[PDB]
Amino acid sequence: IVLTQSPFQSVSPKEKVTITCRASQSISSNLHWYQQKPDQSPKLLIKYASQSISGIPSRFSGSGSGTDFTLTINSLEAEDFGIYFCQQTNFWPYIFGQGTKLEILKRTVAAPSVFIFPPSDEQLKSGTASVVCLLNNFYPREAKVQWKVDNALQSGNSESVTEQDSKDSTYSLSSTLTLSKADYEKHKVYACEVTHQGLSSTKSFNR
Amino acid sequence: PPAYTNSFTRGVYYPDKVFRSSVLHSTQDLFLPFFSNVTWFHAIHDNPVLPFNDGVYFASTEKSNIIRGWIFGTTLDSKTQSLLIVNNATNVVIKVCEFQFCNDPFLGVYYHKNNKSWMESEFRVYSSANNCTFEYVSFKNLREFVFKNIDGYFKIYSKHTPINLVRDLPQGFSALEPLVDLPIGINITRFQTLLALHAAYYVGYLQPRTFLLKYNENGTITDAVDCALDPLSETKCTLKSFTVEKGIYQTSNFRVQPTESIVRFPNITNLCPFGEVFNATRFASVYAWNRKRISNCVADYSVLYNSASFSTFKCYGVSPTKLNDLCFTNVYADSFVIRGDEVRQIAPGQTGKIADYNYKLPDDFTGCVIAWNSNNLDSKGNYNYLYRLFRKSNLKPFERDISTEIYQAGSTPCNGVEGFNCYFPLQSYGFQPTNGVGYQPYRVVVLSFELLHAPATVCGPKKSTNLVKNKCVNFNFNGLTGTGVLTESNKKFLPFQQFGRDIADTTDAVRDPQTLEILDITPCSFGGVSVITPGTNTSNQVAVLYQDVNCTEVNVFQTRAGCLIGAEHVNNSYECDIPIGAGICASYQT
Amino acid sequence: WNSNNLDSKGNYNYLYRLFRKSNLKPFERDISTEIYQAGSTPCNGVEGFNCYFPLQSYGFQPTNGVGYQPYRVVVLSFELLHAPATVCGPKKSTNLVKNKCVNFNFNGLTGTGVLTESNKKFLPFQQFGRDIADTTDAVRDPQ
Amino acid sequence: VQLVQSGAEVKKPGATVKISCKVSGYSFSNYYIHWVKQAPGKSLEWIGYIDPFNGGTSDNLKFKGAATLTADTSTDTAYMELSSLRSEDTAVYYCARSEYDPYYVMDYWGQGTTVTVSSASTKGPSVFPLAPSGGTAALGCLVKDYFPEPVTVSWNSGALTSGVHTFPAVLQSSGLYSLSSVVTVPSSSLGTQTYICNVNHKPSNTKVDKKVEP
Ligand SMILES: *[C@@H]1O[C@H](CO)[C@@H](O)[C@H](O)[C@H]1NC(C)=O
Ligand SMILES: *[C@@H]1O[C@H](CO)[C@@H](O)[C@H](O)[C@H]1NC(C)=O
Ligand SMILES: *[C@@H]1O[C@H](CO)[C@@H](O)[C@H](O)[C@H]1NC(C)=O
Ligand SMILES: *[C@@H]1O[C@H](CO)[C@@H](O)[C@H](O)[C@H]1NC(C)=O
Ligand SMILES: *[C@@H]1O[C@H](CO)[C@@H](O)[C@H](O)[C@H]1NC(C)=O
Ligand SMILES: *[C@@H]1O[C@H](CO)[C@@H](O)[C@H](O)[C@H]1NC(C)=O
Ligand SMILES: *[C@@H]1O[C@H](CO)[C@@H](O)[C@H](O)[C@H]1NC(C)=O
Ligand SMILES: *[C@@H]1O[C@H](CO)[C@@H](O)[C@H](O)[C@H]1NC(C)=O
Ligand SMILES: *[C@@H]1O[C@H](CO)[C@@H](O)[C@H](O)[C@H]1NC(C)=O
Repeated sequence: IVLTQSPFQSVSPKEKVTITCRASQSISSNLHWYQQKPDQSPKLLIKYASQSISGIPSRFSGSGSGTDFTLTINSLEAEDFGIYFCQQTNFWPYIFGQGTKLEILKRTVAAPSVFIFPPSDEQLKSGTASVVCLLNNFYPREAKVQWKVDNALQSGNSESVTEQDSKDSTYSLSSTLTLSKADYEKHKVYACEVTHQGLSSTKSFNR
Repeated sequence: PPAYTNSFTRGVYYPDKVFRSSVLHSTQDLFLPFFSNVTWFHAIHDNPVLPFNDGVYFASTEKSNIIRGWIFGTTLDSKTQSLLIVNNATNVVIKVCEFQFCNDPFLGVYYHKNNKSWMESEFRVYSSANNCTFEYVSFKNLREFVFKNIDGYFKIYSKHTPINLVRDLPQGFSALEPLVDLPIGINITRFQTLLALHAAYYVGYLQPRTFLLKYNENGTITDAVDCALDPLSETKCTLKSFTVEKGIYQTSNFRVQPTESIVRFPNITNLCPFGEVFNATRFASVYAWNRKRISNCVADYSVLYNSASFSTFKCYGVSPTKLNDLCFTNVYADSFVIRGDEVRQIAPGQTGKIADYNYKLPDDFTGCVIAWNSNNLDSKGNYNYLYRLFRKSNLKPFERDISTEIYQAGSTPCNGVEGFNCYFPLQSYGFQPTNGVGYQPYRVVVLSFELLHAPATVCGPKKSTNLVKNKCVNFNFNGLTGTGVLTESNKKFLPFQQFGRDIADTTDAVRDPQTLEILDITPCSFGGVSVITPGTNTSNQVAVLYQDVNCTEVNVFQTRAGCLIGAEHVNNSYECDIPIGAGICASYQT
Repeated sequence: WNSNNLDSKGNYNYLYRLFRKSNLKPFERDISTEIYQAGSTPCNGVEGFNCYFPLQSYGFQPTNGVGYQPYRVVVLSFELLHAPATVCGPKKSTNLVKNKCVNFNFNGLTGTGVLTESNKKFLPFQQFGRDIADTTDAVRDPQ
Repeated sequence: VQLVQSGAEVKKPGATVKISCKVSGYSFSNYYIHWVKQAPGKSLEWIGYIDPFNGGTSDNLKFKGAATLTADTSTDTAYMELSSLRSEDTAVYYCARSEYDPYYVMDYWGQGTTVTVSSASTKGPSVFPLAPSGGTAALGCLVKDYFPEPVTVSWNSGALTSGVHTFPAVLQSSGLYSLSSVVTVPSSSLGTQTYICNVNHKPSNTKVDKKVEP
């Protein structure tokens, strides 16, 4: 009555990805697959495990054997990769797959676009200072923001967003560093390092 | 913030129009209890809604007589009648006139001109008036009213009396006669007084006390004694006297009320035939299906979670999860196998081949319908599960139709044989394992449970109280009900036995089913209350004797005769004066 | 009596309460417009599943059966005795006679006795006198 | 075709939340409605499927909120109430269309109902500018200290669109949210054209305007 799915599914374009839906004890003829793009309702790709609704790519396929169901997509495309779910059918209500995050590699690599902006003249008026480091257009998604206070690391007030898909199939990101108004005027250089694939940049500004 | 004060004796009135003289007449009516806590108010430098309750004791001390108005009712939007009362320059003016209320009605007061206070046109309580189902026209001082709705009668009692006190309700007793009696009938849950805006006033809440009243020779109440007030006053209510002479008096009785309750059924032993329905070897057909009485059973529905489980689990009436808390009365599992698409047709108010013809749920149906695949067993094909294709009409609620009389489309009599315009009404489902998912056989069980209004046979999946000792509880053991003090006990049953008993046949000892142990029983406590008093001529102090109890459930002292309260034990021994019991004798002196 | 021949035309303006969360107390009118909520989810005042407007009106057609033929039920409600009489039968107040055995009625209070002049002194609002035994001992001539 | 849902309800632990999903474009009574919850960064969690014709429901046991799915015949608006709320119940609530038999698909949902059960009250954002330093100048309004999500910042009320890039939010160490929005505009236009951000936080009812100058 419990079914699990592949956490992540990393593959390359045109290659065929197969994502198992493994349902314990007895399984049912019917199953249904859900493609989820980030911050969106999952989308039903498959019916009875055997059928896709119209307009859904025929490259999408699903099936089952024994207790195992598999989401098999042939020739992945850069718009396709998304979070996958599979329905349980009959046998009391349906436990969806834990989700399967599909990534498609082979996309080109580029450096993050860093724009740092200092604490505004309005912030310092109320006593808060936020040094804002803004990251755009880097692939794949990892970054480690090391704030350089002068040449010294700031081991506190380090806020860096997690990386997510952008509309360009790049990754947009942001790093916020909170400091006191005095601390912002007590050091020469506030430098945002963003290390991407081991190759990070810098965008520190002087007060 | 509302400040309290002490009601004293105020709020006694003439409960009806009867006259009496030099008689002490008990009466039981809605009163303002003595020494109750009474809210207190102002007009200074404040007229909120108050709960009407069962009535009000209103009073307003006055010098300049500023508190002139009352607005009563449920709504204050005019949807009802709101009684209105306006006292204008000594002229009583009364209305039930309906109008749309403003938040803050009041009276205006302007200082020092030819019309004193002016603003006797002030009078914005509202927009305008529509219906009037009645009309009428006409610190130094204290004004006292009582407002209560009964029999569509809003009664008004009043005393206009002068006083000398600035601070609070004067301590003294005079009783209220009925001023008017408008039987509008409109209910009142809330009210707002009406003030003059440039005045202390009180609100008590009537309560169903029993009083002992003294009508003097002129037929006026000079005295009243609240029964429930305290030990000494309970006595006077029994004796019909205001002077209780020396000696002990039995007044009331106290029955220790139980703590909560104990319901006890043996664990794991009482199990319902749920598998003999769900897992039954061969379900009866959908046209004639098994109605298996489900009763006298702790609900086993919690075991149902781990299994091949169900094509669907559907509870039409009530939540499927609350079943854990939900104990049943009549449960009848409706057990049959059907084709796949027709679990659909099983629901209150469905129209289909199953629902109309071979099986019918009422439109009011309440219960949990349960269907699952037999494709793994009942399929091999399998023609044995059969259905009703034809009927003269739709089925009645839970109609089991076995009728094999050949269905007939035409008027020409078929005489009970097949042919043209002659059809066998009962058609069979062939079950082939490769049939469509909607042709797959589904095993259906329909639990019909009636919910409330009846005693419970099917016991809730839990429906179990834990067990408590030495503390008065209201217990049920395996259907045996009783209220007592459950204790450990050394008396030893024979194994097959259930109840111990006593010479009176009254239940005495019991055996805890879930774990066999021999529990005694015992009544609550009882004993009579006894008020030991010196003559009311000597003191108003009394010592209460609770008879034949242990001092818990109540300056306390334990006696042979019971729990005594309010009399200091004395190791010295004197002549018996007020006899109590077992040699204990009380006297007043130091 | 039947309103079928007049009120029925049918007539939706005569309405009834199909649901109430309890049973009414005597002469208790429920004018609340609150929807009847049969579910746990709030109806929020609006209808839905397990939300029914409890106040329903039978359409009364003269073609409706005797069971559905609207009847106008007027319930007369009177308080019997012990109270001052307002509605009175075709009985005009008789003369009063003293020191002679007479059946009597005063203000609806009835009994049989010997009516005399008496010096016991009522309070104005009062009606009866009474004795220790809850008999009616002394009455005041209302007129 | 459409499933229209009630807005985002943010509640306290032990509170209650009822949530609507309206049916249009297809036949309401012919289709059951699944209800599937998605917790933050988590999988699809199925609370119940409902019937339009019948008021009964099948309930995944799991979290017990006394959940009662209630649809509507006239408005086709399917309520889902979750009572006895707990901070776990913070999640997205997806109403999902279903069939009127064993067959169970959901090919169309609403947008999902974001709901937050939290002991922290909704707080308004504090908006602050970011001053502009290839012939372009990047300026922006920095929104800090808000809750809950989301926040939509525009520029010149839709008159400034090209160049506006909205950066994802972060929940910082104080239990509050931070976002940044920057537009890239030429360096000749500085001072001769006013740049204005309009910040929208729906639960906290905060509309704040600001002017970005050198
Ligand atoms: C008297 O007031 C106190 C609060 O000040 C309240 O606890 C008590 O119940 C009041 N008396 C009565 C008889 O309710
Ligand atoms: C009192 O009220 C009545 C109307 O209720 C009004 O006719 C009268 O003039 C008022 N004042 C006096 C002094 O009677
Ligand atoms: C009754 O009232 C009269 C006043 O006329 C008074 O003289 C008399 O003392 C009163 N009697 C009693 C018993 O109070
Ligand atoms: C029916 O039998 C299965 C095992 O074959 C078991 O899991 C299930 O609980 C049983 N159901 C009942 C109601 O006894
Ligand atoms: C009740 O349960 C306990 C353990 O849970 C068991 O030892 C005891 O025998 C049970 N009682 C009966 C009557 O089965
Ligand atoms: C009893 O009380 C009355 C006053 O009510 C008093 O005059 C009398 O002396 C008292 N007698 C005794 C024996 O206490
Ligand atoms: C009262 O209870 C105590 C213990 O609770 C016991 O020692 C004593 O004997 C009891 N007395 C009576 C009269 O029940
Ligand atoms: C009587 O004397 C005993 C000691 O023998 C003492 O414990 C008890 O408190 C005394 N009684 C009173 C009423 O003082
Ligand atoms: C009642 O009316 C009569 C007129 O015949 C009159 O004599 C009598 O005094 C009146 N009594 C009252 C109380 O109005």
